[PDB]
Amino acid sequence: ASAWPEEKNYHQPAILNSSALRQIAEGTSISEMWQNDLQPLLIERYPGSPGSYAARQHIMQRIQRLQADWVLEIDTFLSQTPYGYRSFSNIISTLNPTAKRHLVLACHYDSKYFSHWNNRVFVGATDSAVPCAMMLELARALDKKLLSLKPDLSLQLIFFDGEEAFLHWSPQDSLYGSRHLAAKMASTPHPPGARGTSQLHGMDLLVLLDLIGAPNPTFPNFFPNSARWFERLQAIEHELHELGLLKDHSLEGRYFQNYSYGGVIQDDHIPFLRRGVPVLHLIPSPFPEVWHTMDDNEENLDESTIDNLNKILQVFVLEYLHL
Ligand SMILES: [Zn+2]
Repeated sequence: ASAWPEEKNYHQPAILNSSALRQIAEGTSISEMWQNDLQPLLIERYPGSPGSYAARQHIMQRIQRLQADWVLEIDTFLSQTPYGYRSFSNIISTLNPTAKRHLVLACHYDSKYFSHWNNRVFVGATDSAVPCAMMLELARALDKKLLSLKPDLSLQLIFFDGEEAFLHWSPQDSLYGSRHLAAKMASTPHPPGARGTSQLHGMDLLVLLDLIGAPNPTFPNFFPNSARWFERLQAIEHELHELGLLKDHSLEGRYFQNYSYGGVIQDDHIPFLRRGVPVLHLIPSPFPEVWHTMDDNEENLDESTIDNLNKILQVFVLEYLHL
């Protein structure tokens, strides 16, 4: 009876030296992400809307043009909602589908529904168009390294639909895509042919990005079973900082501080966490001041902070995958 699902407990990163860190810092382009990955998502895209379709096509197209062997799946399903039955579509992008273990990066691509107000439309820039764009830029920037995966461990990206409540949060009105996908993965044998292990056992760690893009974010270390990985983000941030590879950044104003948060934050990680999946929740506390406001737009995003976080996340992923 293989103990492979326990490998994630002992998994260690292969740390990048200074030369490699400089390479990663130089290999990501915040202006290219801004134009090519982010702006096309700064549109109204609540579930079922034309914008949802447009956002999904954009995410799929940006991944499809890459050299690495990404396998795209659209996970479409029905759920009851305050507005009756509706359809939702999660986007899953996977390298090495049969690999037993995957490091998983995720965010939600839907935008919260709001009737237009005084000619303003809610586009959820930090929530979560930026996280979507960061995942797309990571796939682009690391494409040559990821192509080499073509340690039975690889990478998966999930863009959840329906994270937002159609009204205000309630247990039944929110997390449509993640409640559905967590249940589906929990009941899907993995690897193919397995007798008693599921796709959830294969999830080494779920790194969920949400509400990223405002100035001065502070991310708390939420969970003890992923605290050692939170510490790696702190170390990566510290070293990139010391090497002069971050912009408009100080250690007093660092993003990953030494502090926990014992309360529960409702987000897409919940259905996974409650089924035993380790989660590294990259959501700031407090939330951006523009949270769920028409001001959560492009103008209020902090470019250098997003650039810095792209560098930190890309190093984290390469170190985890030993690339
Ligand atoms: Zn939101």
